[PDB]
Amino acid sequence: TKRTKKAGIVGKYGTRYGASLRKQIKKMEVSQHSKYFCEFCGKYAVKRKAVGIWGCKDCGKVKAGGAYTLNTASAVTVRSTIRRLREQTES
Amino acid sequence: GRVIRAQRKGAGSVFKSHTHHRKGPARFRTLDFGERNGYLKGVITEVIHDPGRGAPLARVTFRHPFRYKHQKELFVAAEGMYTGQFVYCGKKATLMVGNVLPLRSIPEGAVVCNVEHKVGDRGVFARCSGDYAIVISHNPDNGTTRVKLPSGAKKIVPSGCRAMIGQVAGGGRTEKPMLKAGNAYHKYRVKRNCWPKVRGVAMNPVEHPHGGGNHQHIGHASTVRRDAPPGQKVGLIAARRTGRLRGQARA
Amino acid sequence: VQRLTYRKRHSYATKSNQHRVVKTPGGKLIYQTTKKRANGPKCPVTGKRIQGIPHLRPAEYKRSRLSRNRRTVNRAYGGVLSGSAVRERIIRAFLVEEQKIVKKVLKIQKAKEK
Amino acid sequence: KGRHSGYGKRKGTREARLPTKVLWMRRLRVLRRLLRKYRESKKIDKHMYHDMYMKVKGNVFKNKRVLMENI
Amino acid sequence: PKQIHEIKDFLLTARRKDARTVKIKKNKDMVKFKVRCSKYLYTLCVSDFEKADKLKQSLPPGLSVQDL
RNA sequence: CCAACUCAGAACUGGUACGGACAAGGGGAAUCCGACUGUUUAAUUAAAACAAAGCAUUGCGAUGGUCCCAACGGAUGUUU
RNA sequence: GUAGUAGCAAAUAUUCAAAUGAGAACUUUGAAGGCCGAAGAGGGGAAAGGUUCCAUGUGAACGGCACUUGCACAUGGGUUAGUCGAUCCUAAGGGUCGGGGGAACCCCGACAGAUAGCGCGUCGCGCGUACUCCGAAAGGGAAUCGGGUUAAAAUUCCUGAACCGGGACGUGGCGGUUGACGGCAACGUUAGGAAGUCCGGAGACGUCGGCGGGAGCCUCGGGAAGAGUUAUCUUUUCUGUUUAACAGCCUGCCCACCCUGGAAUCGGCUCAGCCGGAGGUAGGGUCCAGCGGCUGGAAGAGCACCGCACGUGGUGUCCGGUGCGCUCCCGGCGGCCCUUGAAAAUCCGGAGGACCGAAUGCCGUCCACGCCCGGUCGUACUCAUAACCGCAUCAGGUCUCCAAGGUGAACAGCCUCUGGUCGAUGGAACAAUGUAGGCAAGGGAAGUCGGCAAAAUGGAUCCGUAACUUCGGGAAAAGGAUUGGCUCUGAGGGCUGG
Ligand SMILES: [K+]
Ligand SMILES: [K+]
Ligand SMILES: [K+]
Ligand SMILES: [K+]
Ligand SMILES: [K+]
Ligand SMILES: [K+]
Ligand SMILES: [K+]
Ligand SMILES: [K+]
Ligand SMILES: [K+]
Ligand SMILES: [K+]
Ligand SMILES: [K+]
Ligand SMILES: [K+]
Ligand SMILES: [K+]
Ligand SMILES: [K+]
Ligand SMILES: [K+]
Ligand SMILES: [K+]
Ligand SMILES: [K+]
Ligand SMILES: [Mg+2]
Ligand SMILES: [Mg+2]
Ligand SMILES: [Mg+2]
Ligand SMILES: [Mg+2]
Ligand SMILES: [Mg+2]
Ligand SMILES: [Mg+2]
Ligand SMILES: [Mg+2]
Ligand SMILES: [Mg+2]
Ligand SMILES: [Mg+2]
Ligand SMILES: [Mg+2]
Ligand SMILES: [Mg+2]
Ligand SMILES: [Mg+2]
Ligand SMILES: [Mg+2]
Ligand SMILES: [Mg+2]
Ligand SMILES: [Mg+2]
Ligand SMILES: [Mg+2]
Ligand SMILES: [Mg+2]
Ligand SMILES: [Mg+2]
Ligand SMILES: [Mg+2]
Ligand SMILES: [Mg+2]
Ligand SMILES: [Mg+2]
Ligand SMILES: [Mg+2]
Ligand SMILES: [Mg+2]
Ligand SMILES: [Mg+2]
Ligand SMILES: [Mg+2]
Ligand SMILES: [Mg+2]
Ligand SMILES: [Mg+2]
Ligand SMILES: [Mg+2]
Ligand SMILES: [Mg+2]
Ligand SMILES: [Mg+2]
Ligand SMILES: [Mg+2]
Ligand SMILES: [Mg+2]
Ligand SMILES: [Mg+2]
Ligand SMILES: [Mg+2]
Ligand SMILES: [Mg+2]
Ligand SMILES: [Mg+2]
Ligand SMILES: [Mg+2]
Ligand SMILES: [Mg+2]
Ligand SMILES: [Mg+2]
Ligand SMILES: [Mg+2]
Ligand SMILES: [Mg+2]
Ligand SMILES: [Mg+2]
Ligand SMILES: [Mg+2]
Ligand SMILES: [Mg+2]
Ligand SMILES: [Mg+2]
Ligand SMILES: [Mg+2]
Ligand SMILES: [Mg+2]
Ligand SMILES: [Mg+2]
Ligand SMILES: [Mg+2]
Ligand SMILES: [Mg+2]
Ligand SMILES: [Mg+2]
Ligand SMILES: [Mg+2]
Ligand SMILES: [Mg+2]
Ligand SMILES: [Mg+2]
Ligand SMILES: [Mg+2]
Ligand SMILES: [Zn+2]
Repeated sequence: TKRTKKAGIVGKYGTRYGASLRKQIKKMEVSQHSKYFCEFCGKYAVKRKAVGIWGCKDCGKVKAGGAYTLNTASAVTVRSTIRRLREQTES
Repeated sequence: GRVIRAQRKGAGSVFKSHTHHRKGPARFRTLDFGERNGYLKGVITEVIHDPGRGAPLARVTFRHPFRYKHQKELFVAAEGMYTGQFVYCGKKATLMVGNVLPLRSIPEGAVVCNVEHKVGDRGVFARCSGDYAIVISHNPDNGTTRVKLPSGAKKIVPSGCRAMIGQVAGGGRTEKPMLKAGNAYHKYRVKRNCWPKVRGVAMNPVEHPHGGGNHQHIGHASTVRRDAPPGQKVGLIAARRTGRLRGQARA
Repeated sequence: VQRLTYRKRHSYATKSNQHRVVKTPGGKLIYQTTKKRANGPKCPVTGKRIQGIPHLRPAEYKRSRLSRNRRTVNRAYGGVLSGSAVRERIIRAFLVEEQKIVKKVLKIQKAKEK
Repeated sequence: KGRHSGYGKRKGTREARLPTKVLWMRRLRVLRRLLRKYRESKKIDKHMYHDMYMKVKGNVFKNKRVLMENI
Repeated sequence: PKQIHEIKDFLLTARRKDARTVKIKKNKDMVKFKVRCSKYLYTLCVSDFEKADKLKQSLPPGLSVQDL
């Protein structure tokens, strides 16, 4: 059954710290505890070891990523920015 | 009066950095002939956590240029690095995230981290998680480069200074609220003895300029001049302004 | 029921002060200190155990105290790398070396272009 | 024989006296054991074994008898 | 302590120059031949009582034989 | 053939006694203060005081900010 | 003077007989009645003490009454280690060379520098990054186990049986296709080249939760041995019924790994997960743990019981079951972190192959066996309501290990067994006042600054549960019902047999 209407994973904090802080932390609480797709082996077996460190259970590849997500928004932008610059120089 | 808290930190003692479990200094290779002229290939062996440091660190193994032995290194991990990846350091290394290149070979607009201030100092700039520097322009006549630092300041550095392509991994750490005193306790337990902080207005006059009074109040302007002697320099030091930063001030 | 005491002057339950209860031919219980658990050899990266070698304290591997067959594996990098790791390295060494030959020959054909 | 087991002789909660987790573990081990033997004896094919295995995990069969009758 | 399984092997170790003594232990279901050597006490078990007597008189002269 | 102890119900029965000793929340409607957990005047004050997460301001890009030192040097700094 | 006065009162408790003695409520023995009740008033150890340990004796003093007594006094005795520790290693840190400061005492501390030396040949070559220092009787760490023995010591003494680190050579074995053999493989076998250099691993690591395995304990039944109860009942109640290091062989947990094979009508699988064309299920293997099994050790020992003498002999020590049980150890998985939870000594393995024998006798050998060696210091005892500190034999303070049965959710409380103990100066009375513990008609906070104090509520099962709310709570809200004993009924399992 549906155990909580909306609290979800932040139900472990009970009635403490205020609703806004619980709402704010829910995004990162869900993301840092979720499985992520491994580009190397193709499995959803990537979990966070420590802040910024993400290791694949199956293939053993360890990747440096975001604090609470495997890929940050700026990480994607940097890769495209670097790729564009490399093509011009390597032309 | 007595020696205030701010003054007691300089003596060391109970305010020294907690470094028992730290993995060692994270820095580039020592500048040598291989990096100055060509490139040297390294392999990432593991990405590790360094207590007290948000950014992850990468262990890289290099072939020694002239000795029969392996050369171990500890780099600040860039976002996107992974174990088994080949990392190339030198003047002719390609522009890819993770490689270490001199600023002379990095085009304008690139994102870099762990930028050297002096050629061969092995990196002092943009080392914290999620931070980076942006190459602004090059000056072939002076042999210098313009970069934008994380604080938003523009600095001139010689073009020979090395920098790793990409941004520091682990970004977004400070967005998550701590929610608890205990979380702050664990954070600073592995950094230094600076937490918790007692407000000066809660102290007695003997130990802080803000102490005393039948009401908790500063009683004098909290902005103190630059040249105030130690023990008197508390509060907003050499404040150009105060109050909520509205308008162009908060730019 | 019979209650026991430490047989040494170590009065604190540290990891090195572990014990087991033994019943002697005299009909009484007594402690005997037991050595701590040992990991045994492991792979440099994956961390999996190296097969064919018992798990012992470092001093128990001493040549004078352990037969040679129990501390060796009859294969290249035996006791240091697993069989799978050795296989991966051999194929990598051969294939990478072959690719270098292709690169060398490829540039000779372009070098003569003139 | 069931003496001295009334409500007036109970001080701990039902969970304290016998945890619900213990009862659940016994039932799953009993039911999973029964399904394996029927599959081994070829009374049920793996297609039907899979259907029963997950239903047991779903709290459908409360004991060994009801599971047998449904099969 | 080590156990000798073959009577032939027991005789070979009984002729060692470091064999100090041999002791005969007669249980209710077998006879044990124990020879004290420099490093180990070797024991041989002989279930057949009659077969044990033959070995008893085959020991080398000069070796201290005792009955337990 | 061998099993351990959880649950449920019924009859009968005692001077309605039965969590029989032991064990073991009083409850409710509100106001003031502090969000909470934590800490505090060892030997008269445990609190509304301190701390706290959150919020905001200030200085500083190392030829630097803050601080220690008689001098030399040093702490923050295995830091950015 | 006060004054033979204040005072001796917490920790439940003593009684009878006899012995000894000038003298006994206080010593000793026996019997009875109680207490600590395994987070002990039991059995040890670390600090700290230092002879308080043991025997004998004792005029006085001291042990806040007394003493024949003793943690007092006097005389003498007592601490045995290659294996337990220190010793070794490094941690936070400490002490330093050179250098830099400083009138100097001193300050910084490998940071201003021709390091220490090491390795291999036989004095030469090679290597060589400024500490061969101190810092743990709880971190790391070469090796010892039963049985016996004293008035007082023991993993130290005795006996037996092992192991570790060194030194030296001999015999046999092994290899020469100069440096073994077997398996498709995971790997196996007891041996089975090698220098400088290089590489990895072990040592080596947080916390919480669930499962699984091992050991010890608890518990149930049967066999035999002794004891207790016996007017009645009781094939009954109680005590026990043992097996060390070490050596060999077997077993092969939970994982990991290998071979065959090629999977949707998807399958396998945990309490929970989760796994599979990056090769599942299935079939057959390898390896790893053990505080698992058998044998040796080893019944010759120990224990119990029955005899004979006043040392010596005999009998037995057996066969099963049970588990959300308890203590400890291990395995594997999962949760948690803006926290990711030592180092070094030491040991093992590996890459490389300079150099080296024999034409078969030399060389090599981490194999088996035999021979020799084992420093120094600590070790008694208390570890506390009397051996430490608090001026004391002070109701205070002081780290930690072992932990039975019943009731029960429970190392709660209450009672009991092992072990310990009745040590708190005693006797006679039963006024006031007091301290501690209670109860009380009718009223029910009228008492008082104030419900202070006390009373009432309390466990479990079923039902039921509002305002408000940050939607998580509030909540055990509130409110109501049930509860013993006895005799039954139903439901929930395991292992074998096609
Ligand atoms: K002062
Ligand atoms: K602090
Ligand atoms: K504060
Ligand atoms: K003030
Ligand atoms: K092996
Ligand atoms: K609390
Ligand atoms: K500074
Ligand atoms: K002590
Ligand atoms: K010694
Ligand atoms: K030590
Ligand atoms: K440790
Ligand atoms: K002994
Ligand atoms: K041993
Ligand atoms: K001793
Ligand atoms: K005391
Ligand atoms: K009275
Ligand atoms: K009143
Ligand atoms: Mg996989
Ligand atoms: Mg603050
Ligand atoms: Mg104040
Ligand atoms: Mg002042
Ligand atoms: Mg329970
Ligand atoms: Mg549950
Ligand atoms: Mg109001
Ligand atoms: Mg508060
Ligand atoms: Mg306090
Ligand atoms: Mg006070
Ligand atoms: Mg108070
Ligand atoms: Mg606010
Ligand atoms: Mg100065
Ligand atoms: Mg008086
Ligand atoms: Mg008194
Ligand atoms: Mg009296
Ligand atoms: Mg009393
Ligand atoms: Mg008395
Ligand atoms: Mg009591
Ligand atoms: Mg009692
Ligand atoms: Mg305990
Ligand atoms: Mg007296
Ligand atoms: Mg005495
Ligand atoms: Mg004396
Ligand atoms: Mg030792
Ligand atoms: Mg240090
Ligand atoms: Mg000094
Ligand atoms: Mg000097
Ligand atoms: Mg130096
Ligand atoms: Mg040393
Ligand atoms: Mg030392
Ligand atoms: Mg130790
Ligand atoms: Mg003793
Ligand atoms: Mg290691
Ligand atoms: Mg928890
Ligand atoms: Mg268990
Ligand atoms: Mg298989
Ligand atoms: Mg035997
Ligand atoms: Mg006997
Ligand atoms: Mg424990
Ligand atoms: Mg080799
Ligand atoms: Mg002693
Ligand atoms: Mg004693
Ligand atoms: Mg004690
Ligand atoms: Mg004193
Ligand atoms: Mg019970
Ligand atoms: Mg209890
Ligand atoms: Mg009344
Ligand atoms: Mg009344
Ligand atoms: Mg009333
Ligand atoms: Mg009134
Ligand atoms: Mg009145
Ligand atoms: Mg009033
Ligand atoms: Mg009250
Ligand atoms: Mg309420
Ligand atoms: Zn992967």
